Amino acid sequence: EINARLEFAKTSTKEELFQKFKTSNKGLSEEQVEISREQYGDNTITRGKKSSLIKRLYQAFINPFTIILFVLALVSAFTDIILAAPGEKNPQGLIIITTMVLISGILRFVQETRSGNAAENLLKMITTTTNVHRLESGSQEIPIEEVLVGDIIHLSAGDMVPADLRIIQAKDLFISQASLTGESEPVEKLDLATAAAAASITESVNLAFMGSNVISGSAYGVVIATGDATIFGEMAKSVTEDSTKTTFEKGVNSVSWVLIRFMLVMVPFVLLINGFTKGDWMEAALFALAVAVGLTPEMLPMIVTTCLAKGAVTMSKEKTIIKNLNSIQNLGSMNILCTDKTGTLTQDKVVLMRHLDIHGQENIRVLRHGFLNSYYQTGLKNLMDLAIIEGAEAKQDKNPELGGLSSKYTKVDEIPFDFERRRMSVVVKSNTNGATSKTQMITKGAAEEMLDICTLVEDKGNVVHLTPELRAYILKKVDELNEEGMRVILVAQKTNPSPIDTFSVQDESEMVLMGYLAFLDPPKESTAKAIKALNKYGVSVKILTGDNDKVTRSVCKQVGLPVDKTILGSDIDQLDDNELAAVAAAASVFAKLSPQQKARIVTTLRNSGNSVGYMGDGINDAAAMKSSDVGISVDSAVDIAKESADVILLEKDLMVLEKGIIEGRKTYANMIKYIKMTASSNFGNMFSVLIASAFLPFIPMLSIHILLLNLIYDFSCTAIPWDNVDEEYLVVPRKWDASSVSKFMLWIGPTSSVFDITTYLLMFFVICPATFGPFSSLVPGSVAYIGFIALFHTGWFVESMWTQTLVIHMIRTPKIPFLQSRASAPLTILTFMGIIGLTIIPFTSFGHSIGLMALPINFFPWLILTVVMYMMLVTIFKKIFVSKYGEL
Ligand SMILES: [Mg+2]
Ligand SMILES: [Mg+2]
Ligand SMILES: [Mg+2]
Repeated sequence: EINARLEFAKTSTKEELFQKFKTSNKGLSEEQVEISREQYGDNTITRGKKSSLIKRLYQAFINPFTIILFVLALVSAFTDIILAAPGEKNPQGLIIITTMVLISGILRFVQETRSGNAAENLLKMITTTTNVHRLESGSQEIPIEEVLVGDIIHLSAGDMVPADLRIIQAKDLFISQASLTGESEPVEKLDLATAAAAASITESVNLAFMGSNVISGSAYGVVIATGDATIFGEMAKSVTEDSTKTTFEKGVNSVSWVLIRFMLVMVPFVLLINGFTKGDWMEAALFALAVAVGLTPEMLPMIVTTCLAKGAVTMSKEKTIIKNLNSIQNLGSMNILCTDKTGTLTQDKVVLMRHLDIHGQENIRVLRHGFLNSYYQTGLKNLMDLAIIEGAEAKQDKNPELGGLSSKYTKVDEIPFDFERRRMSVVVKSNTNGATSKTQMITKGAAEEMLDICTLVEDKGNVVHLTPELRAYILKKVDELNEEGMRVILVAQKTNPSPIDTFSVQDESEMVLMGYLAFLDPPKESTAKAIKALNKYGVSVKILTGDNDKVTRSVCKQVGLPVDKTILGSDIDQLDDNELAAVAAAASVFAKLSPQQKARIVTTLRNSGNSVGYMGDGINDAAAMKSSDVGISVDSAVDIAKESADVILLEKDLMVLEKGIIEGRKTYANMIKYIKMTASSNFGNMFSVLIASAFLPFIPMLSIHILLLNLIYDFSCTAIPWDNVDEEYLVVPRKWDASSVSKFMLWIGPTSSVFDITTYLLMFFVICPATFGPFSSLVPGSVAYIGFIALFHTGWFVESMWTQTLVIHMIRTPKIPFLQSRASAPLTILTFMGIIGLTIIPFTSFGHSIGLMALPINFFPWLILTVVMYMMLVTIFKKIFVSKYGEL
């Protein structure tokens, strides 16, 4: 099996492995890559699910809305083709409905393909890359999914291990396997072929597994397993509906079910009325089909897809790259934001440096040792190390002690940073003295941890013993430096260290202390304004720092966040979850936090129902990012932070996040606005047809006219995603609602029903009789009868289109429709083009081909009066609805 091959990989020599895998020291070849792809596998994760194109399409094609449209198609085909009288066939409606069914199915399939959960990277806007060596292309960076068995991969600091790897060349490689086995302790990896039966292969020496993070050093590895064959692939499990979020799919399904409920209430009523009143069941079937067609917002999926695409493109242009379509929903409902202070609030650059001795006087030797440690560090370089390097380089012009430090020294061993010890050690050997060069250990870390391993102190050019009094004095000086906001670091040296074969954590003892290193980290000028803007939109900002509480308090004092309440890690460790929820909800500053503590805080905040998003860019932040509803990182972050994040920003600041949140809320606002408007507009007309069915001697409007009306209305409403949105709607996060649509329909549609009845009366009694003659004296079947019916249909058609388009401005905004809130240019112009085009429709021969007749001039003043009198009623009912419920 897979396991048997892993043992061979971890036990074979490098040349036998090369011969078996057909891999040379310079990479793979094209033909062998193809053979491996068609024999071993592809580095794609199925997560326990697999579906072909046919199965996926069939599954996507059976959404409720497509079933509605298919039922409409079946009814139309039965009524117009099979059960219709010979000589009269109207396949236009059937053809257009079938085409619309196909379009809706394709759009639903696209949405399903591009929608995922748990920060799934389905859009592929940004993809992580790994360094892969090949025979012809040399060293190139390729996406993780393109890695095959046998490829030689170079691992650096921060790069996530992309598959199961057997290391063939390791240079002090330390791997953080916390993302796999939960152990936050880095493990040293060697290239030796260990012939020992390690426990369960997971904690072995010369194997690097998928999903593990590289902390320090550079290593060359050979891929042995990809895809589901790795340990990470087996651990990859799909948790269906892990979050209680109501995605756009669920909202669309709820809207479709509301439409089905209304159809079941109404269509049989019309059928019964006509069948038991007029006695011709064919006319009843025609009326039922007409009502069913009218109730359907036929091009709803097209508008939904347009809204989603506009949201995605707009957020991408706003330096906010998303991972899937559910990311917009995740980000819009943000309620509490948690992040570390470094990089986000404070600019990532030191503006003031103090390399001080024990007593706080400026010293050069401490800076020299710190520069050696920083420059010869092989791991990730933070702001402090970069500031150390820049200061040392700047001071090299006048100081001969600092000259040539980057060329006469060589690293031989190193122990990377870890949150359980908070120190970094690098062993440095001189390159200009040969074997007798003598080796110097250099250790750098936080003052409290660095004071527990030092027994000597370099003071006044001489070394003295470390008494508790000196330790207390050093801690007092460190606290005093932390008072102003400077970050304090201690530096120590040791000579000689233990040999590299036995150099471990136990060797850090009896070091002599040089002094402190103070760095000033000032906050950005725009931090306060961004924080206030975020707090305006209901997003509370909490800080989860691992640094000293004094520095975080100093930063929060300038930024503006509360500083009276500060919580440390020990208190959270000693207090239970039930009190933790309250104490975290009532606080804003957290300091001295371990990564597991940050994950616990995020989980506790999420337990109270708050949608909490975590912002991070480091390896140790992966647990918090995975435990939060939304994950935010930067494009320059480590691969693990980017992979586990739901949203990736190109800039590390809060204004971009605020703009992304605004756009995410705007997308849903526009979608629900269009849905409610179209639903109410359809319901009013269909209720009118229901009421006036028993009183009218003919059909108020044909099915084809209704379908054309809906098509033109939706092509005019495709500009919804480009209209202005009220700030009061975007201030608070919003969740999907279904009964609100039903209430809106029931409370708005009957307002238009009265005026549609009025238009029925006017056309049947005033205009059409004046043009053609009284209906009671008109012999059925003649040309004049056909003209009467066509004129009535055209009149109600034009009136309905004008009403539906012009109620958009009144319904959309709960304020005054023109004096206080204004509609955007694109929606207005597109609506006007739709109105004008459809009004030209009856006059052309195409209108006469489907049963429309040219309107008389006298009709238009009545249309204007009807529009105005409808607008006043819509305003009154909008006021009543706002007073009753409070939102639209
Ligand atoms: Mg990389
Ligand atoms: Mg070692
Ligand atoms: Mg209407």
